[PDB]
Amino acid sequence: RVTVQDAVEKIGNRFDLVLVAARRARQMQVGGKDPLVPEENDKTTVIALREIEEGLINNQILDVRERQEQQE
Amino acid sequence: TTIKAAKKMVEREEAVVWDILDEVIREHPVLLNRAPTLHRLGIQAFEPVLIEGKAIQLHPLVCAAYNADFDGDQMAVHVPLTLEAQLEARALMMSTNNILSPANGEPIIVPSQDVVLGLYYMTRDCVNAKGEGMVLTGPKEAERLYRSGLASLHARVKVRITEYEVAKTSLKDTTVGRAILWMIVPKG
Amino acid sequence: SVTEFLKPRLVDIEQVSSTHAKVTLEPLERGFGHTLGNALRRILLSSMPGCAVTEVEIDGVLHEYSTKEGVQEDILEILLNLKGLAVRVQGKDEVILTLNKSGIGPVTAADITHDGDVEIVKPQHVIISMRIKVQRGRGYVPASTRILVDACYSPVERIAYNVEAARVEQRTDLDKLVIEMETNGTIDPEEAIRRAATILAEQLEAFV
Amino acid sequence: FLKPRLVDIEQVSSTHAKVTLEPLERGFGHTLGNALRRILLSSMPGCAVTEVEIDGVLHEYSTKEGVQEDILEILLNLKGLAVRVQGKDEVILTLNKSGIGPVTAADITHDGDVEIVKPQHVICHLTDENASISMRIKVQRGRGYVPASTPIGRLLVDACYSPVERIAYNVEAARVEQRTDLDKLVIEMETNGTIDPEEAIRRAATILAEQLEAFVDL
Amino acid sequence: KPLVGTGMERAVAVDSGVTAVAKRGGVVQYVDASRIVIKVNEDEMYAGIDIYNLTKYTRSNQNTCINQMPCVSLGEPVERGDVLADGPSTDLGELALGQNMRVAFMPWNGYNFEDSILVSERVVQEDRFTTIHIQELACVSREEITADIPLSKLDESGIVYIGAEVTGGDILVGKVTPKVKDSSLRVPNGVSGTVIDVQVFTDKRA
Amino acid sequence: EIKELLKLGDLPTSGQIRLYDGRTGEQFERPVTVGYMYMLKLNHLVDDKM
RNA sequence: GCCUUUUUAUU
Ligand SMILES: [Mg+2]
Repeated sequence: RVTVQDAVEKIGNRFDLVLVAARRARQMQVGGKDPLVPEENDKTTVIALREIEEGLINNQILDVRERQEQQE
Repeated sequence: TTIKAAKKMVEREEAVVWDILDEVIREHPVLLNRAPTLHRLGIQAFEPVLIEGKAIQLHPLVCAAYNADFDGDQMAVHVPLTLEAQLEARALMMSTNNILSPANGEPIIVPSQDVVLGLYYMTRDCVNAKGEGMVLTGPKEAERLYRSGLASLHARVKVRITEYEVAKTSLKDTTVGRAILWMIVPKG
Repeated sequence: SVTEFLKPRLVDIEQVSSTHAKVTLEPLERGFGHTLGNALRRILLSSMPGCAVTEVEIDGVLHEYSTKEGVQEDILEILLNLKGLAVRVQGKDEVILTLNKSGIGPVTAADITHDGDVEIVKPQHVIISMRIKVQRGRGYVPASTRILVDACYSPVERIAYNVEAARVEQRTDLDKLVIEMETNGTIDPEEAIRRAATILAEQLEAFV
Repeated sequence: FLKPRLVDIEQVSSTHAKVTLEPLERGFGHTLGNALRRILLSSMPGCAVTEVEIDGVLHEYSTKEGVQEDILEILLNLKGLAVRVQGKDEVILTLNKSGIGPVTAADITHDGDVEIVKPQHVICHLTDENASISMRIKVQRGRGYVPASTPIGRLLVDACYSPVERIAYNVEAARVEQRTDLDKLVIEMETNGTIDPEEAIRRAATILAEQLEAFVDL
Repeated sequence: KPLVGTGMERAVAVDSGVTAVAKRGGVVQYVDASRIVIKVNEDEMYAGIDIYNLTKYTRSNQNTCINQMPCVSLGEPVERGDVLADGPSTDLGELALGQNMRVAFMPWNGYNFEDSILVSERVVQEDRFTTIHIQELACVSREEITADIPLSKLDESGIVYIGAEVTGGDILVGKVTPKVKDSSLRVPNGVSGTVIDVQVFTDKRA
Repeated sequence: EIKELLKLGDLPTSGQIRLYDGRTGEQFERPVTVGYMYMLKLNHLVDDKM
């Protein structure tokens, strides 16, 4: 998007933000994973950051979503 | 749905190639890179749009960050391919979050020559100007005051402004050119 | 071939408020997006009819430097807020307006009287036996040449145009004209550019 | 709210022309004067050379035996050539110039619809008596400006579809007629001569009024 | 010509060898862009007349055009020190490195944050700054000249003829190896234009 | 000597003259210095340096 | 299909 200052206040560290957004982008590319955000015509780079703008995607709650996919 | 006929579609340059292209480059980060990088700000990412002419339109606000004027300097450009490298360009290498310099507390985004010159001609005080000593309802009315041409850009008037930190209002001595700035600055 | 030109689709028509609006005309011809925005800019600021106050008459106040007693308002603020009044009249051109207030309290545009066809669409902003005259005017007049207030005759407050590149899959560097505007609310901002369209069209019926 | 009329057209020559726009209101003379100035330079129907096909020489750089001016500067004189067509957008013109003497624009054979308003325009100069030149001048009608990039012997040139060259407008004082806020606007047009200066303001106002119909749609 | 220059500007053209300088003065008889002849006067002659073959649109060292245009008319007498034909970027003996444009030292809505130039469409229209770049595409044939690959730009000889409007990415000179695989050269993208002349030297093009 | 040369032509003695804007149509409050300054195109072109 | 020197030129 325009700026990333709203997504960095939810996680803190900037390099932890790239790790959680890359794993969110891998699920949106190969294994489906339709996002909870309203889908627009932008690419998956902005969708990986728009989910952290309100705080529905974090580095702690993405690992429990990977284990939820492994149980199914 | 192949690799052989897709090369023929690119080299033919028909109408359907550019509509595919603007979807890819709508929000793709692209690293603009000077060939001498003696500073950290020599590599900055951008979200480009498709234009005519084979030259890159490097932003003037980051022109002082590159420490390189538009003197005909030929310099590189780079893209990240994968999505874990594109997020490195948007969260770290973008020109939006590169405001402050790593060297000092002053920002590296400093208006150097022309945009500061347009700001300096507005923020000035002149006597015997067109429309000297008139009231204005707000800062947005100064755009109406200047574009019609009945008043000068620099005239000692009293404009109403709304300052924030919650909103306070006072009638202070403010010229016509400084009243253009109040619609530009944020609230706080 | 020479008479056919690009017509905009008028897709992005958004309004952040009832007064402020940002429209987008895309696509346009190269070199046309600046001249279609600048000509309709000066029409809305200098060549359009409107309604505003003309003269202020306060009891005991004949100069611009005075102080009112009994109310929590000054002279320099009482003619400034009245300049940006969202006043509109359609039946007659010149109309008078009165204001009656008693006691200690704030004055606004809600408790005032209409006195006929005068309509007030913004009663929330802050503005005694004060009589003012509201007449029809074109554009904007100053208070320096009238030698007793400047009249904000045009209903719009600010209009700026920006032009970016547009793509029509056959040509390049075409103009994409956006227009941000904010008015007093007497007319609609979608109708404000439409009113400037009929003003410019009435000047071209003798040529066409 | 006053309709301007073309009440007077003063032309000192076929190149430079001046029209009058009266009556206009105050604040609208700079508005309508700038809006008509931009569109006249943006897109107007002008006739210029698009493709040149010369017998003998194939491409646009090889010099021809029997001429004095270089063949790349011949195309510059063809770009300065002012022609006017009436009913057909594609026309074919020929030189068939033989003998001594400079090649002028009046030597070009024109049809009933094709008219050259600048007969004193010199294309090139011929210094050889027995050598002669003959080209196929192809003139298209369009607007704006197109490059030469966008038929081996048919060499491609760039076409300049701008019938005007410079537009001069200024706001002057008009007569009163018992009304204030009234000013005079004149427009001086130094044209190539293809379009009528009375019709130059009229056709630029048609495409201005057609672009304002989308402003009625919003 | 430069609208503002120096008195040295008339001396660079008459001292350069790429600009045609007449060895003997006199009137002219046949002025062409290919060659100019000068009728030598009775005092300048020793007979006959001299000839001056003007290099028209030849390749320079930096892949740039060099062409010699005449500056005198028919029947124009010249002296020994005069110029009969201006060279590349020259007119009438004055060195014209560029063109005098109406320069306004002012910014316009951007485009002048640094010392870059905002140019008119009139400059693009009247060819006031468009130049010619003549690139060389040499063909080392160690390798037959026939273009039998396993087009319209060839004259059935494998060599492109004079005046073909080539495009970046087509075959220019056919060169096959005796084996049959195609390993010839092509034109790169972005330099699409016409050919001046194809110099074949050591078979129909030769 | 240049200001004396400006008195010969129809344009005034001052080096900067007032003129209108292209996309706006308004006369500048500060006159700019127009003129026929000699400019030249270099060898570094974008068709070869891209 | 390249590589290395040398020269010119650019920041
Ligand atoms: Mg530099």
